[PDB]
Amino acid sequence: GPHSMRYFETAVSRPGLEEPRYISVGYVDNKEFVRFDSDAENPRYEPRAPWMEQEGPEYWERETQKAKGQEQWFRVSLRNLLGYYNQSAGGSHTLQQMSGCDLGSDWRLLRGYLQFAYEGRDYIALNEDLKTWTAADMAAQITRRKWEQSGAAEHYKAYLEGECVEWLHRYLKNGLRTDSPKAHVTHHPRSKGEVTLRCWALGFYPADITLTWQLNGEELTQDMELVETRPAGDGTFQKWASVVVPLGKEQNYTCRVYHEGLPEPLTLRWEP
Amino acid sequence: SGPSNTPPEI
Amino acid sequence: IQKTPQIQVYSRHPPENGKPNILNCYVTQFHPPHIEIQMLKNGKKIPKVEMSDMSFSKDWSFYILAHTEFTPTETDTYACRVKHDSMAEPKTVYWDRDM
Ligand SMILES: [Cl-]
Ligand SMILES: [Cl-]
Ligand SMILES: [Cl-]
Ligand SMILES: [Cl-]
Ligand SMILES: [Cl-]
Ligand SMILES: [Cl-]
Ligand SMILES: [Cl-]
Repeated sequence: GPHSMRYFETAVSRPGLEEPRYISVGYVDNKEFVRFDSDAENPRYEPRAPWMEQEGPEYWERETQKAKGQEQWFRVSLRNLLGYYNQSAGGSHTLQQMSGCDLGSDWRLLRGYLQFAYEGRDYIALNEDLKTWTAADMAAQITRRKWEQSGAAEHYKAYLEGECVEWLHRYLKNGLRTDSPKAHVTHHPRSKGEVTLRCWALGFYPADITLTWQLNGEELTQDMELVETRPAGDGTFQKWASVVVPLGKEQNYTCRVYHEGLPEPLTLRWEP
Repeated sequence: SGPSNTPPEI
Repeated sequence: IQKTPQIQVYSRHPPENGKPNILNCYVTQFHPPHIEIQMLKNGKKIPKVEMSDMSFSKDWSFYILAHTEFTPTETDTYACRVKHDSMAEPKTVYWDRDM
């Protein structure tokens, strides 16, 4: 499958002479697997999945060392950004980074990512070629000039093509596994001879899922209400979709649930 | 294994 | 630019009166990451509400999951109050067992 790794990094400055808070979270196939947080008592990378509990302390120590590197890089960056944007002291600001790689089932790099944001907005980002930068901003042009002069891209490309790929591969051997949705449809009054039908999917992992409603064959993309997929809190996810239908016409409507843990898409209707 | 950003910073 | 929290309140398991359960308050799409999240039982703050570590999405916005043990009843009403700088007043979203 289209395996991925990401590192999501955040530094947040706060008023009153405090150092910036730095948090890095590592993800493999969208599951959080490591985390470092400067606010902790002993700042170090920690395992956040049990399949990481098999790495020796040299892994944690290496990664923790990189984190102290990033903290500092982020801290100086944050200060520069203040100046680039002509901003006052005693405010609160965020610098975020996303990094990582996409892999094929042949273990071959598909896409590499490296993107920064300031205050939650694109600042600069390495393009797909892994050679050139797209600056969002006036400020970011100055950063782009620095990184073109310096060859920074080469550094990030080598990381994305080498280390990122090799380590994603290792982390996966270390770990495929899914939980299928349990689906049901609930019935809810409205007035004016109308009824809400709500198709629920629960207990599913991974979080990617598609719910459709059919009126006797035809898909109701338009009249359908969704909610954003949400965590149940136990590792699994939840989603529902609903349509308003005429009273008595309920059996004409069919819910379909598509999920990669399923041998067939589920198909279901309101059952009184 | 995460990235180690090179200088220059932002 | 500030981004305003989206909130869903919902239980971990299909709710069944009298059976213990977990009530979630899933807060997303916000910026800046500073945020205050409370869960209320009949208008009164629930003590010792767990808060997940904070994360952010592909679109840079922050999210977080608050939860607490609870045992739904016929009439106990539950909510999630969110204070965040993107909003003048805090947003309260009430739990609806059908949603
Ligand atoms: Cl090692
Ligand atoms: Cl270092
Ligand atoms: Cl200051
Ligand atoms: Cl390796
Ligand atoms: Cl738990
Ligand atoms: Cl309770
Ligand atoms: Cl209030």
